[PDB]
Amino acid sequence: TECFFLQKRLQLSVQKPDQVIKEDVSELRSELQRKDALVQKHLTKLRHWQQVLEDINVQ
Amino acid sequence: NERLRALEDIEREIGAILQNAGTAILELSKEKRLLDRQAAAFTTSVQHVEAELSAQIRYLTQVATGQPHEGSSYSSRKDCQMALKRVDYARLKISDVARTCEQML
Repeated sequence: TECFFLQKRLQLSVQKPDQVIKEDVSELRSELQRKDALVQKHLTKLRHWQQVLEDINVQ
Repeated sequence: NERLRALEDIEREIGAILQNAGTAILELSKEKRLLDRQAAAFTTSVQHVEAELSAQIRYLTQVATGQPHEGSSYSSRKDCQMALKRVDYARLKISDVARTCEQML
């Protein structure tokens, strides 16, 4: 079944690369969204830790 | 700790005893009530101040030979200074990373 799916993939790529281009664009968009979300989470955690250090360094 | 407050109270009591002796002498020499009791209280307070001064002077005399209690925990002071410096450097690096992230987004 896997080989049948891969043969279908070959025939589709040689018959219609626009679908492959659209899929690549969608994957790139999803990767960009995931990277932005991870960066936002890291920034939130870093700001929380910065406030924690500023409140704890009162000595 | 308590010896400092004791000496301060002894000095305040000596001052109060001097003031009470002066006031009692004034009231007794003004004209001729409570002058006798005032003079008695003044003499008693003066004797108490003298006894407290003598007791404080007759202290255990801890060292009287050299500089005592040498070493004021300088190692702990330096350790705390280094910890504060570490915290400051961590804060600076975190602020730099936050600025980089803000420039990214």
